Amino acid sequence: PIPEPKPGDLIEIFRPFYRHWAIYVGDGYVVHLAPDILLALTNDKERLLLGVICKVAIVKKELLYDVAGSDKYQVNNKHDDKYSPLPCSKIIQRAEELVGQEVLYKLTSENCEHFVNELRYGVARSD
Amino acid sequence: PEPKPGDLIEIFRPFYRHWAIYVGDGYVVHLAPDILLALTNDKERTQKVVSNKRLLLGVICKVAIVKKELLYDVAGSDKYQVNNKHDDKYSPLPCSKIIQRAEELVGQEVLYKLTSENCEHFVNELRYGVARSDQEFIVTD
Ligand SMILES: *C(=O)CCCCCC
Ligand SMILES: *C(=O)CCCCCC
Repeated sequence: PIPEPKPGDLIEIFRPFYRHWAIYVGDGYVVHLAPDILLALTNDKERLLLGVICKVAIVKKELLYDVAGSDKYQVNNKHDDKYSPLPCSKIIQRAEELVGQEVLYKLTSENCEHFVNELRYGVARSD
Repeated sequence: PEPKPGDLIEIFRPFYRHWAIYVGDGYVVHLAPDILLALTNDKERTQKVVSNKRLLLGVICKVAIVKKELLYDVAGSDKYQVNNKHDDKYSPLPCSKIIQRAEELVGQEVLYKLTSENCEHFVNELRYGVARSDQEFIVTD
């Protein structure tokens, strides 16, 4: 068949409707930014302050074989012509660190208040 | 007792306080919750279609949008007050400047694009250390 990826290789997965990217980190595993959609209403403290948390993605570490499923993929380090990749041991160290990190927005009344204060005064308060 | 242009309005909704800024003639500008997932179609191949498969860039998660609406509609049946809370700390901007800046933001959205491109920026940042603009929800220009 086709040789295994090397550590640090970018993987482009051809899903039926879209292309999914990941990075190889060794021993069968990739790190990738995966969809993880959750909306939750919460009660912050400090009368409670109602809030809305929207999570849309999370960085995961999973086996390439599971992420690819039945979809085909290729190694595609297509920016090696213009950027230096980092040393491969550094790439994987940095990838492992991000695992569990989430993309999320927290919406409370504070956001709206900072928004209008910025218009009235030109000032972003830090409380 | 009508608000003046540039006045901050605090609306007492049953579970939270909703803020707005008065811009004149019955209207406020405010950041309104508008929570939406929408699929976003792949356009790159638009003018050079060879399958009929609809292709996707990704999904957009929108959380809020800046609107301009009538105070009467935004308040609904909730009570509200003028509350220029920090006038004792520093002075407001000139009132015409406040309204100019408020009108310009109308239509801006708070969102995150979970797209191929975004994921490619993420892995590029790991492989090359090239920093990225997009790792978090953004506000559009
Ligand atoms: C990144 O490659 C993940 C993009 C997922 C889009 C889901 C619609
Ligand atoms: C801004 O005033 C809107 C804030 C919405 C809070 C929802 C919990």
